[PDB]
Order: sequence, then structure tokens, then C-alpha cells
Amino acid sequence: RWYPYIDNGGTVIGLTGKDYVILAADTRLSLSYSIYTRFCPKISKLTDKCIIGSSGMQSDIKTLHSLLQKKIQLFVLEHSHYPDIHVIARLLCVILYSRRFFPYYAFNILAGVDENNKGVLYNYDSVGSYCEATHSCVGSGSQLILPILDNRVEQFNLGDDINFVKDAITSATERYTGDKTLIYVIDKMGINVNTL
Amino acid sequence: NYLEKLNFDFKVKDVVSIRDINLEGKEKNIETFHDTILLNEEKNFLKRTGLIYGSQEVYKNILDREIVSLSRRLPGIKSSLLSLDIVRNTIDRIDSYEYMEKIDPLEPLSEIIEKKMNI
Amino acid sequence: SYDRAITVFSPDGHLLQVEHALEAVKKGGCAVAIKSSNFAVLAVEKKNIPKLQNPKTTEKLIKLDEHNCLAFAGLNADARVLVNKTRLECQRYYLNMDEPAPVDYIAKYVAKVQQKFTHRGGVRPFGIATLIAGFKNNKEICIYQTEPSGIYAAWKAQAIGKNAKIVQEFLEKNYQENMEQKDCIFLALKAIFEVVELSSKNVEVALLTEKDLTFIEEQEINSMVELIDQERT
Amino acid sequence: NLYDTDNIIYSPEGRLYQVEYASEAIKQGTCAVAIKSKDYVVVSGLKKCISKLSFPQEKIFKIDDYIGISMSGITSDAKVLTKFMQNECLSHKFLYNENINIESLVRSVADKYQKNTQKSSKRAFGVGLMIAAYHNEPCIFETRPNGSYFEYDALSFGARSHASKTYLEKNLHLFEECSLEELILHCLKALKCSLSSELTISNTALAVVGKNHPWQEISSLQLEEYLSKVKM
Amino acid sequence: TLGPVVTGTSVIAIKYKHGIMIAADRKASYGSYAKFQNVERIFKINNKTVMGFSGELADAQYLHELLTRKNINNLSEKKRKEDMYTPQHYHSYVSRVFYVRKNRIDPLFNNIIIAGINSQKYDNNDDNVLLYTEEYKEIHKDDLYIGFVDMHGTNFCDDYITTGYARYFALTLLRDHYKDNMTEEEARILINECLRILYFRDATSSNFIQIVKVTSKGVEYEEPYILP
Amino acid sequence: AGYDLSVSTFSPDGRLYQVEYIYKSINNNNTALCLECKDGIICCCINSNMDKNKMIKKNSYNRIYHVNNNIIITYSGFDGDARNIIDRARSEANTYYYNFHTNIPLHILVNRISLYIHAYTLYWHMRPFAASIIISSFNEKDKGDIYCIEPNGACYKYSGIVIGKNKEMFKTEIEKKDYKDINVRDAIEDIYKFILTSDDHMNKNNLQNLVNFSWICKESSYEFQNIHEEILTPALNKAVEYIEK
Amino acid sequence: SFMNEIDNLINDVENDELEFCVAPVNVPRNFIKYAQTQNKKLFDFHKGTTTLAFKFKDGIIVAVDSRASSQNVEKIIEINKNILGTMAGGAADCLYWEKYLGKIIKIYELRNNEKISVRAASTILSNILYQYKGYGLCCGIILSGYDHTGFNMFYVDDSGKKVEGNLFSCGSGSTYAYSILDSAYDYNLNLDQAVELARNAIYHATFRKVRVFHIHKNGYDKI
Amino acid sequence: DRGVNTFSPEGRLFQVEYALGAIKLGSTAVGICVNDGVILASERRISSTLIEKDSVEKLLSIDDHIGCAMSGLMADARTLIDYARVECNHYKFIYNENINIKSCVELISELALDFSNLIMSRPFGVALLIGGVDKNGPCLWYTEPSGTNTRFSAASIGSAQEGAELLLQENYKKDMTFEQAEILALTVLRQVMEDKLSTSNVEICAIKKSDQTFYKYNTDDISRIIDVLPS
Amino acid sequence: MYDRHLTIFSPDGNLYQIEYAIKAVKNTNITSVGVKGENCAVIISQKKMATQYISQDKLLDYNNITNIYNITDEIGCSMVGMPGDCLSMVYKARSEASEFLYSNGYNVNAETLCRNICDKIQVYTQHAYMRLHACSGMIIGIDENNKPELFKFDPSGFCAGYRACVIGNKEQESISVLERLLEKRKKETIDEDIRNTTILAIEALQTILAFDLKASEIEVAIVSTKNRNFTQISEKEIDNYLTYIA
Repeated sequence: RWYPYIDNGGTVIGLTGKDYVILAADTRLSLSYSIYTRFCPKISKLTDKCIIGSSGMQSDIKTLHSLLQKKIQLFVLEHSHYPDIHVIARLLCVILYSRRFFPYYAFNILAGVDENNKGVLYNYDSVGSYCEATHSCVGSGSQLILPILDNRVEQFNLGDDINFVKDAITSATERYTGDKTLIYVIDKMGINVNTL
Repeated sequence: NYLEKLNFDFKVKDVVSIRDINLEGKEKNIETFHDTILLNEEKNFLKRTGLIYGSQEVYKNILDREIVSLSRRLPGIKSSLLSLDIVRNTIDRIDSYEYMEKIDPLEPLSEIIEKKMNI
Repeated sequence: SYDRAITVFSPDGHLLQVEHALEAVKKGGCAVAIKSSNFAVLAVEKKNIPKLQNPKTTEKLIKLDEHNCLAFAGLNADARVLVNKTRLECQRYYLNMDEPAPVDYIAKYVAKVQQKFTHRGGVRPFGIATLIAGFKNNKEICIYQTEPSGIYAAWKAQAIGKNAKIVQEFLEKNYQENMEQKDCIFLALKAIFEVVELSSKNVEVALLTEKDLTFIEEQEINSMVELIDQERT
Repeated sequence: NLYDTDNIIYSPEGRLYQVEYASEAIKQGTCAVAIKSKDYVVVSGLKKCISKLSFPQEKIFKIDDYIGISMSGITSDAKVLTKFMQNECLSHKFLYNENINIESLVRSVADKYQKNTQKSSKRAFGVGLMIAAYHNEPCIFETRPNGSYFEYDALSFGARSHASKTYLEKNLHLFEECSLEELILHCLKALKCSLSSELTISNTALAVVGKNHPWQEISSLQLEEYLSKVKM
Repeated sequence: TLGPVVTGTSVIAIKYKHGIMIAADRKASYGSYAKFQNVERIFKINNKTVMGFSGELADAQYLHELLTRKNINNLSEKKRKEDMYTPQHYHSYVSRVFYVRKNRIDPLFNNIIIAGINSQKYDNNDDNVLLYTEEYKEIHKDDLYIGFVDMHGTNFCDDYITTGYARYFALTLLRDHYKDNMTEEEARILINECLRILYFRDATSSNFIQIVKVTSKGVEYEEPYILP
Repeated sequence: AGYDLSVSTFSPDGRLYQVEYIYKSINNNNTALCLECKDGIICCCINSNMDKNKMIKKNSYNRIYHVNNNIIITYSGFDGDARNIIDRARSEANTYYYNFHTNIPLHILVNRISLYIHAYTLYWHMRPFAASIIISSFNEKDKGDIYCIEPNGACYKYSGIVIGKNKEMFKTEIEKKDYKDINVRDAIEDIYKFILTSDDHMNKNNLQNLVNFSWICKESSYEFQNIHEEILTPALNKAVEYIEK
Repeated sequence: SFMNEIDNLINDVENDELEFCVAPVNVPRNFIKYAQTQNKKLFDFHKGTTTLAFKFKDGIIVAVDSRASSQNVEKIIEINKNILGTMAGGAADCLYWEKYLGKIIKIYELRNNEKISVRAASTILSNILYQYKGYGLCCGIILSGYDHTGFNMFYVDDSGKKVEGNLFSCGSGSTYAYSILDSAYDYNLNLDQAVELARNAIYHATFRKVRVFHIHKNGYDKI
Repeated sequence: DRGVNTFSPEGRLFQVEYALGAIKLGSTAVGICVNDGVILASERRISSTLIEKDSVEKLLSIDDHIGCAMSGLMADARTLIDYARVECNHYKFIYNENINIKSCVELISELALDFSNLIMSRPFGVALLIGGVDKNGPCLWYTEPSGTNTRFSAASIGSAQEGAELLLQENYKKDMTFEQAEILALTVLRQVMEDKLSTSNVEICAIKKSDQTFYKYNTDDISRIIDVLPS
Repeated sequence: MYDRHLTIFSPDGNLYQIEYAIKAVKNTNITSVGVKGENCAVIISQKKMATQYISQDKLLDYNNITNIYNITDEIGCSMVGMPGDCLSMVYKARSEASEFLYSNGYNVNAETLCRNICDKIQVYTQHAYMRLHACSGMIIGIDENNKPELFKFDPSGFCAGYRACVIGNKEQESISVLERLLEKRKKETIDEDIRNTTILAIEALQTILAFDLKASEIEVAIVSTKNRNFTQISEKEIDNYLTYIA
């Protein structure tokens, strides 16, 4: 009589671009009410132009990120080239479906920039059915953050998109959203971590 | 992890048997407990021996049991396995797996040799 | 022995065990097969003791499935075991497709099994060289011919067994394309009797059509062997 | 003569034969030389070339950050061992989130050498490897076909190994506390002495690892510059 | 494995200039009996490492045995002093063990804290480790380390970490009064504050306090003392 | 003559030739001294065959390992078999403290290792272990104890034992005086004298590079610890000065 | 090694991608269902959009809307150069088994040099779907394409179903699509009238961005 | 006499050397790894006129972007190609991108050398010549039974390969276009064919850079490239 | 060929591996005598290292050298043979005793232990896979009826009852000698027969081995109804018996 699943919180927002992707997220953790810390890194770096961010329970997302990094390093060492974001997406899908009857409590978002200089963001679910989403978010804030994204993106430079992401996440905190934000951005010359 | 491993074998439906409802999850019911009725007891015995005496005793016991069990007839005709009974010290004991019987149907003898020892 | 390489490479790059299987095949009985249009006559040498032995039990032109059929030369028990394996495999394939098994798939499977017995420990090579005849999924008659080494190749008119080379040369010299049923049966009978004594009791020829494997009656065989005896002189 | 039929039989003098033949197989391999300093370990070596049409067979394999090795024997054994240490390093960095001790990896592979040379129906590996690393200090290791691992300041495998061993022993004191360029020059001179046949960009396999510099094969231009430097 | 029977109350761990200070209360409540009041809560895996718990005693003792054998394996294959694993390694080991037990549906009823120092540039006592029986050196917060492992394997790093009933209300006092690089007197006063509110605002708590320090000298077991 | 080609097969006159092949192999391998003292024990490992190899790092190749930081284990045979037996000793101590919580008594460990080494000398396909392992420990109340399993699987309690090349000469040298009263700090000089005299390969320069040590005595609180070079060097100088005269 | 195995046995201290893990609960087959009693946020999988496939004189029309959380998810997978598979119900299950069926078909086409039949692919997919029936599996697929025995529109589901026909539609609101199709449908229909009928029926289905593809004897177009 | 795994006095496996003795007996095959692609060819050694010449083909497709040529024992080589394509499509399943040629030949090599316990019993006496295009251009590979795989600019396998490799060394040049590669391969073949170079007595498969498809040349294409040869 | 290598019947019978194992037991020349009295059972052996490649040295605690061992608490044993094989057979007898005590709920009997060890050695002899244990035991024990029992087996596996026996070199003529001592026993409190059996066993070893047998080269143990626990008699008491005999 012990359910091995709990909601730890997370509001990983996503936004693509012409040649950039903005996978911002929070750095706050809480069991149900009380907060564990105020700085919990969750955005795990996969490759120099690809990252992953999720709002699931901390143990499953950390194990999944570490396993994906191990598989990517094995792929790099045995093949001597970085995997593509499509390859990483298919690997993540197969990994997630490998545990289908005992699924990961992890809503992944795989962000990156293709070799053809095109930002792509892939939203995921528990089992693995993913989609190429121009704007997406997961977790508790997904009810409140998505319609702003449809209003804005669906209806521009990277600065305006970064400012819109900052305004949206701060509005979400005003509306377990978080207290500090890490605005990751993947330009044409690698990732640039921007604490906020 | 579990449930075998997919390998694009392409032979999923056989003309000898049908898949079980649980496949290989092996849900805990009375038949599952009775399946692991002898493996668990010998696990306890090897635990006792290699704990108190040293793991070399468990090593010698397992190699002797595999060697005497390796000395048996081919699949088909039932093997007496007397030497295994002497080594495991079950010749003095008569138990439920000795008496009773299971009658067993669709597999040719050559498929049984392929299944038993991987040819 | 269990987990022991019975067949291994020799100093001159040859598998001596597979070679021994090859002359074991050559010491076996003869068997001829012809193809034309949409049918394939098949013949095997019959060897029975008169007045004591039962010809009915001695069967060589078995049918594997609805369409494919198999003849063999060499070890009979090995042939029976591989026949059981191939029939079970044909029913497995017909379960997954719900369509009849083509000749090419079962020929490749026979080649795979005969290769496996030449590459696994504790198994000797199969001492037979079976040749399969049947229709593909395209519904075109074709014949394949496996060996103990596992090599297979499509054939138009091939023979096996004792004195195989003489029958192969005769068929290569005399074979025509798009022949009649009587012509095909006559050619098969002449081909097997080139290396077999001319008698009705030493042949059990049957014709494979899309309906079935029809065994030729004894009277037709008697008439044809008498005709061949007349033509010889 | 009669006791070499299996790898579980000792001669009247108490000595294996299959293990010695594996050592001879290592001796038949091509040359490779590595030299350490205070905080830098170069690992160079030749690259086998069967014919003029064939490009050279790559020797160096990177196992992990600050971990790369050179084969001097059978290629399949090298591939299997490289895969095993790759899996071990990635598993250690996965579960514990830290770099693996080089001593632990060397002991683990030497343990596998022990298991595979102990039981019958098995053969010892016909390859020796330079398990070199910078786990907070430059180290070069060597696992033999018999279960055993050794550590040196410099090393050579097979071919004209005597010339490289003589040169390294002669100039062993300059190797400690020297610049990276001097270490590269000395190692390439040792490989040139091993050739006794001239060093080129294709057949040379210069690789550098150490402080603020993970394992990465040097580019063609810098390699050409170094081979010009040793030539004059 | 089935459920909690013999459980502790809380343990408070903080950092300061010379090292970590962590304090239990030496209580093992048998549901509603309070049988024992002298249980050894905070263990010591080796030098510069301490593993506290708050939960079932059997799971914590099993983890203590596992970590002890990991340390003995480490010492058995030791050449340099730097070969000793840091607290991060032990913390990741405990996290992986809890995750594996979570997968098996055999959860370990504990809330672990792993604390210590992840470097050896200050002390030099690990070249000559003695298992069976000067002045304090300042240590930067970067070289210090403390972690957490939950029921579900959730883990993180922070300056101050609490388990059990302390996680609700004592964390507020710690966030209010914590400062970087405190003196031992002020740190002990903060510990006394945390444990007196734990004693007053809980039933299964206690006042027979344990204190243990993890500094450049090593692990120091201060004597038991009753709260004021 | 056929019977000698397998360890399992018995010779006609009741002596397994393979076992004496192990004995010859170990006797033609690196030596290993060890003995007891009033303060504690001292085990020494000398690597003479490395004299040709002028490549080894300074004192990096150590043949003396430890279990639980309480027990010393050393050897003279092949490295891999000895390391396997060492890891078996570590595993035995592991299982003992897991399932009983008390440190393994030494007689338990040496008995289990003795039957483990013997457990390979009654089958046909596994290579027999080629290693003669010396286990040792010292307690204040119990004084000292040094065991030595032979490759056959024969464990005996020794006050002092030497195995390898020139083992007879070293055992003759140790028996000149009773070493029970000689302290551990002073016996290093005598050990240096014996290895410099008995062994021909060891010259004056090689004494510091290719030699290993560890005690268990009261100075280290009866626990494992290697000799610091500041302790070895005066003993080396005194031994060289004495032998030079 | 055997040593480590026995050591782990006495001490009582004991993962390829294609291997499927299961719960240690008493009945793993109902495990997800038990978890659905506890919560539903995790078990909110991306469901597929209703699909409408039908034969006509020249080829086959296959139309499907884009509505998942998402509204631009492709609902048709390329099983083969002539076989196009649909997606309905649980997106992950049908997607993964469509890809795995395509890999089986590629292996069969490689070793056995012949184009596979639509009946064969439908039978294989139904067999593997039935292999994991009872564990919990939601998937609605409409195999459709050409083979040497003419065109074929085989329909398969999680429960091992295999029904041949000429008119099919699966997903949410499939009964409305069936009603409109029975109201208006003819085998001897033009391509323009056929795609107009498909668009009208799909628009009726998702009312109470459509994507349509035309499969022909030499492959399939994207219009 | 001896087991399947026993080192010789010269540190060479006896069974590996015997496997290398068997690969010489076989049909000629030639390949040129020019920048435009790979032109892996074969012999079509016809046993007799009664051979159907449809089921006996030496050039098989491990994948759409991979070509190969078989030599030595033929059923064993078919097993190698079957395992290679199985793991290639497995790689396609796990990873979206098509499998590189290098990784495929590693899978082939670790298939070949698994006969030692380090199940299969004896070594695979086959000498394949894998070739195909991937993201870094064309790549041509080789795997003798000893497992020392190595890439080639141009290579030949089968019986009487000495003349083929000598002529390839004496004619091959860098920056050779695809038609030049075709005529070079046909000239090398005709200068190692015992019989005349007819249209039906040769098999060629091409994996072009732009197309990246396994196109086995038909009768008309073979006839054209035979006709365009020099005197 | 290879008839004498494996446990093969060979021409005209005479399984030769068993004879080679028996000869290997004989080559160790550690004579060990066992004698059965009345409500007592003395087992006596020699504290000497088995003959092998190595040799005894002054730096060796001679008390640790021993051939007499305890199975569980009441049933003792004395293996003479190879070093590893003797203690391995001791551990196998311990395992059989543990099996009996765990399953049947009471202490094992000497007869049942001897038959079980005989069956295990039978499995070793019949199977040529594994080498035969060259170690002949000598088991003593008190039965449930409070009577002594002497027993012995060999590498052949011939478990049989005895009243006085010896294992090791020169075991042929010694069969007569013990009988003569039983003749002296043919012509009393518990301690009286205990002392008589002890001095008779010591005299038997003295007559067989034929030297003084100083107190630091004898290990004596007795199981009687007064005590019933296998305990080794001290050195001083052995010296007292030796002086009393002389």
C-alpha cells in the first residue's frame, strides 16, 4: 500500500525560433506544500546543441537524463559524431516505451538546433508519443501558461522572445511555479545559460 | 528488464502452443509459488552452507550438482538422475515432486533438442 | 559431444566433415527433377526386395505442404527429421501469412538449417541434399537444390545421388524449354534410367501440378519403360 | 611440445605455453610509444598499412575523458576490451556521477584477463594495451596476457621495441619536468628510431592528454609541424 | 519493508566555517510507547562523511551496513589518500539504492542526509586511516557538501537540510537565521533553537541531544547533553 | 608420462605431478619474507626479476595488500591468481560482516581460502591456482600469528615463513637468532641485510626501489600501515655500511 | 562472474532498450488500471484523431484530422512503399507497433526478395497486438494499400481483430463518419469527388487541419 | 588433436589461419571506393547452363544504402549478411538515422570472431567486402576471418585476386569519376575473367552519393558499360 | 589406452584410480590408531606433517599440526591423507551432520554419517569428472543406546564396523598387534575402562610406530558416557600415561 509516484512540481516552458530555442524552467522543489530547496537544477545538458527539461518527479527525471547522457556518450565514442536531435528524440521515445507498464512519471521536452541551423522543440508524454511543438509546456502551470503561448506565437528576434518568456514565467509565478528561472538558449554557436 | 527481448524474430504465433495471459510477468498465484518451491529451498541451503562454512562449499556443491546433472540421457526418455539424488541428499526423502505425475504433446523430438540446449 | 565443434577447418581450408557428408550423399540413391511451364515432374530410384518387402511403406515423393514438395538422397532418417522440421516450419509460415509457403522461402530455410548443423557444437552435418519443387507467391514453378554445406541455387533440371554427373550431363544435353507433360515424364524416366537398370519397379515418378502431386499409375510406367527398351535397340 | 595442447597444462618447469604464444602475438604487433612528464602524457604510435591502396588501420581508441588507449595486437580482442572499459567508465559516470579510478579499471580488466585465461574452452587475449590516464596525475599502465598489470614511465610494444627502449632509458631523466613540445619531440624521435620507412601524417598517431586538455587526436597541420620539427 | 514500526523524529544538519554540524535526539518511538531514548541515530561511514536518517531503524541499519562495507572495500584497495570517495559518491549510492528499492516496490522507510567534505587539501589524516580506535581549519562552502534522499529517491543539494517533522517548521527558522560561515557558538545556539522547538512542538521528539561535528580534524562525537 | 597432463588424474605412485609443477613455478618466482616481532609483525616482498626492467615507477608495484585494515595478505606466485584470491578474501570478510556484524576471525579466513584453493585441485578443466599466499595479523593480547596456504591447499601456522627463490637461504638466515624478542623497528635492518646478502641480484642501489613492507604493531594502533621512507632510509644506510665493511 | 553471482546470492544483494519492464505487483496485467484508481494526470496519453479510409475505382483515399495537448501531430505512418498505416486511440502504442511492423516488413522484403501482402502485414500486426493483449493496450490501425492480390483495406485493433472490407473508420466520433459515409458513398467515384467526400465526412466528424493522402498502385501522393 | 581455440607457436590462431586459407577459394569480386560512390562488382561463376541465374547472386543488400560481395563458404556468408541486415534495421529502429558503414562492419566483425568463448563453434570462413554511402561520403570496407577489418580505396577478393589487386594498384588514381570507376572495374574484371566478358556473366551494384540507393544494374546498363570499354 | 587415467574398469577389473588414491594415502605415513572399549572410544594419532615437497621447520607452532577433528560435538574423526582433501572431507562430514540435524531434528549418528560419506565418495569414484579424495577417515561416536561405535571408510568407499583399527603406512601386520592387545583386554568403573583403553591405544601406537613418542607428538581424544563430548586430552596427562606405560 505505497503508491511509487508523487508530484514534485515543475513549469518547464518551451519556445522555438528561426534559429533558436528557449527551454526555460524553474529551480524549485516541493513534496506537496513545503519546499525542499530554492535551487534544484533539472535542465540536463545532452550535447552542445541539445538539452532536455522536464517537470516530473525528481528521481525519474534525473535517472532518465543520466541514462540518456550515458547512451549519447556511448554513441559518440563508438561512432565519433554527435547524435542528431532526431536521433536523440527517437532514442528517448524508445527508452520511454521500454518502461510502458511501469512508466516514468516524466513529461520531457527535448530542445535543440538541427545541423541545418533550425531550432526544433519536441514535447513528450509519459510513454513516448512525442510531437514537434513550436510552443509547449508541462506540469502544474500547463493549464495557465499554454493559452498565452497560443495567443503570442500563433497570433521577431531572440531578444523579444526571451523577454516574452520572462514575462510569461513571472506572470505564472504571480498567478508551485517557482522562485528563480534558468533561461536556456541555444544559439548557432552552442548553449548560453542565463540565470534569472 | 522483463518479458523476454524483441529482436524482430518474426515468429510470434507458433503451431505448437499459444501465449499465456501473463506472458512472462508471472503473477503471484498458487502455481507460481509451487513453481519456485524447490529453487527457494536450495537457495536457503546454499545460503546456510556458504555462509557458515565458506562460499567455496557452495561452489563445490553447484559444480558437483551440475556435473552429475550433466550426466543424463538426451531429452525424450526420462533420466533417473540417481547421482543428483545422492549429491543433493534427497534419496532418503520422498516428496511430492517424486510421486504424482504430469502427462506430457505437439512438439517433435528434434524441436525439443533445439529448445533444451540451443541448437 | 555437447558443446564441442564436431566440424572444424582443415589445414587446406576445407570442412572434412562436410566433405564426408558430400560423399555420403553421393553414395545414396538417385533422384531426378524437371520443370516446365507450370508443373515439375519428380522421380526417385526405388530399391525393394521382391516377394518380402512392402513397396507402399517406402515413400520418397512426399509432399511438404499444399504446393511445395521435397525429394532427397542419402540418409533416410535424417531426411525424415528435416522433413518434420520443414513441415512444421511451413505450417508456422502459413499461420503468419494465411497464404501458401513459396518454394524460395522453404528452400532458404532448409539451407539455413543445413548450415546451422555445420556450424553448431554437438551436431553433425545432415547427410542429405534435398531438392524442393513448388510454386512461388508469383505462382511460377521453380526448383531449388540444397546440399549438406548449406549452399542452394535455383535449377531448371537437376539430379542427385549415385552417378549424378552422368544424369546432369544428359539433362544438360537433352533438356528443352516449355515441354509437355508426357515429354517431361519421358525425359525424367530416361534420365534416371541412364544410371539405373531399366525396370518398372525401380521408379516411382509423380507429376506436381497446382492441384496436387499426382502419382503416375503403374500401367503408364510399364508402357514407357517398354518404349524406352524398344528405342534403345 | 606435448603440454601446449591446452591452456590449463604447465610444463615440467612450471610454465604456460598458450600465454607465451599470446605474448609473442603481442610482440608481432606494430610499434607504439608513450612518454609522461609532470602533468602531460603523450601517446603516439605507428598505424599499420597493408598496401598502398589501403589507408592505415587506426590504433588509438578513446575510452573516456582523460582515458585513451593504444592496441598492439589482435584487433578483435582490442575491440572487446575497448567496449568493456567504455561500458565500465560510462556506467561509473552514470551511477555515481564522477570519473572512475584508473587503478580500478586496470584491476578490472586484468581480472577479466584472469578469468579468461583460467578456465578451459577459452583463450587469453592476444593484445596488450597502454591504459594511460590523467586521474589527477599522469599514469601509464600495461596489462599482460597472464593476469598482471604493471606501471611504467615509458613503454614500447613489439617491432623494433629494442631501439625505443634503449632511447627511452637513455633519455629517461629529460622526460620528467619538460614542456609539452619537448615531450612530443622526444616521443616522435622514439617512434622514428622504432621505424629505423619514415614518419608521415597518415601513419603517425600523435595524441595529447593532460591538464586542461582531454583526449583528442592532434590535427593534421600541427602533426605536420611536429614531423617537420623532428626531421630538422 | 512493510511499514514503519520503530521510527525516529528528526535530525538537523547545518554548515559553518570549520565544517558541518549535525544533531539528532536519540529517540526510537515504538508507535506510541517511546521504549528507547539512547539509540545511535547519526552513523559515521568514514572520515569526512556522516549519514543521518529519520525513519525505520531497520532500513537505516541495513543502509549503514552497506555503506560500511563500501568503505571497507574502498580501504582494502587504497593506495593514495585521494582515493577515498567523497560524500557525493556515497550520496549517489544511497540515491540509487533507494531508486532500485522504489522500482521493486520494497521501499526503505528513511529520509537520509549524507554530509561531509568532498576534498582532502585541508586534512591529511586519510593517508593513515585507523578504523578500530591543533586547531580547527576554515573550510569554504564549495568544499563542503550535504545531500538528501527521499522515500522516492528524490535528491538535491542545499546549505541546510532537514528531515521529518523538522521539514515543516524548523526549516523556516533555519532560513531566517542561517548565515554564511558562522562561529561554533552561534551554530550550536541555532541547533539548540531548532531542537527546542522540535521538542516543544512534537510528541515523538526528545531532549537528550546528540551532536556530531565533521571538520578538518575528522568526525568528532560531542557528548550527550540535555537541552536548556 | 600421461598422468602428469591433468591435475585430476592420479600418478601410479600417488603424487600429483601437476602440484609439484605449481611448486616449481612458485619457487622460480618472486620471493616473500615475513616474520613476527615483539612489537608486531613484518612482511617483506622483494622483486628481483624486475632488475632488468629499468622502467618501473618508484615503489608503485606493491605485492602486499590488506583486508579490513586489520589483516595483511601477501604472495609469491602469479599476479592474477593472487589478486583473485585477494578479492575472494575481501568478499569473505564482506559476507561475514554483512551477515554477522563481527570482523572475520583469521582462522576462518585462512581455512576458507585453503579450501577454496583446494577446490580447484580436484577438477579437470579449470586451471589450478598458482599462488602461495601468506596471511598475517597481530593483536596485543594474542601476540602474533602468520599462516601460509600452499597451492595444494595446505594451511599451517608459522612463526616465520619464506617462499620463493633462495627460500632455504633466507629461512637459514632468519633462524640465526630468535626474532620474538627483536622489535619491529630494529628487524628492518636485519631484513635488509638478508635480502642484500642472500639475493645476488639486489645490489646497493636496488634496495629502495624494488622492496615493499608493512607492519601491524602498537605504533599504528595495531592496524595496517606501510613503512615511511624516512624509516627505511637509515636502515638502508646502516645495512650498506655494515655489509661494506 | 560466477563468484560475484554466488556472493550476491549469499549476501541477498542482487537492461536492453527493447526489453519491457513490468511491475512486481501481484497482478501486473492490471497494474496500470490500479494506478488509474490513484490518479489520472500521468495516464493522460496523447490520443489519436479519427481516421477515414476507403477504396474507390482508381485507388484509396485516407483522410485524418490533426487533434491530440497538440493539434499538428501526423496520424499516418509509412509502413511500406505501398502500405500506409493509420493511427487511432493511444498514439504511442499504434506508432511504436507501426514502426516495428515496418521494420519486420523491411527484413522480410530484404531476405525474401518479394513485396509483402497487406493481408500478411495485417496478420503480423494483429498477432503482435494480441501477444500483449490483457496487459492494457489501446491501438486502432487501418492498414490500406496495394498488393499482388489487388487493393486491400485490412483493419486491426488491440484485441487481435482482423476484418477485410472496403469501408472503415476508427477513433472518437467514428459513428458520425460512418453515418455520413453510408449516406453518400460509391465505388465508381472520381478522385475529386472522393477527396471532397472524405473532407466533408472528416469535417462532420470533428464538429459534433485535415490531411488526406491518395494511395495508388505505384505508391501514394500527398495532396 | 586440438581445440577450436589454441595458439600456434608463432602466436597465430590455427583455426583463424585455416579460415584465411579458405577465403582464397571463391569467385572474383572487385570494388572501387571513388568519391561518387562504390561500384562493387562480381563474377557470376556459372556452374552449368542449367543454372537459372536468378537465385545464385553474389551481390546482396545489407540495407538500401549498403552493398557487399561474398566469397569463400557461401551459406556462412549468407548468415553474415542476414545478421548484418537484422542489426542494421534494429539500428534504424532505435535510431532514426541510417546505420553508418563503419558500425555495420563492426557488427560483422564481432559476429565473425564470436566463435571463441570470449552458440557459435568454429570461425566464419568468409571474406566480405562491404561498401556504401553515409553522411561522410562513400566508404569501402573489408573483413577477413581474423577480424582485422580495414577500409580500402579499391579492393578485390576471391580466387586469383593477386592480379586484380596488382592491376588496381597499377591503374587506380585519385579524383576518379563514376564512369571512370565503372570502366576501370570492368577492365580489371575482364583481365581476371577466364572466359569472355558477356552481358549476363557479371553482376554490379552501385550506391551513388546523391541517390543513396542500392541499384543493381540491369542487362541494358551492363551492356552499355561493356560496350564503352576501350580496346 | 587411458584405462588407468580415468576411473575406468580396465582389463580384469581392478579399478586403478582407487588403488592410486589408497597408495597416496599410504605415502603420507601418518599412522593413526583407533580403539573401542566399553562406554569409551579412544582415538589417537600423530602430530606430524604429511610427507610432501615442503619440510618441517623450527619456526612452526607444532601444536597447530593436527589430524583429529570434530564433526559436530559428539562424533569425532581423523583423516589421514592429502592436506586439502582431509579438511575438505571434514567439511563434507560437517555438511552431512548439518543436513541431518536440520532435517531430522536430532544429532546425526556415526553409522548414518559414515554411509552418507561412503555414498558421496561412491559418486566421486563412479564419475570420472572429478578427482577422488585421497583421505581415509576414522569416525567414532556414541549411539542413542549409550554404546560406543568405531567406524572407518576408504577412497573405495568401504564403510564398515570395527572394534580396533589403524590407518596409514604399515597397516597390514598391525591388524594382528591390536588383536593381541584386545587379547590383553579379553582377560570395572567408567574411569577404569577409560584409563585401560587410553593406555592400550598408546601402547598400540608405540608398538606400531616403534619409537618413544614424546608428549609433543601425540594427540589423544576420547568420547565416553561420563562426558560424551569430543575433547582432546592435555599434554601433561598424555605424558603421565606414557610414563605409566613404561
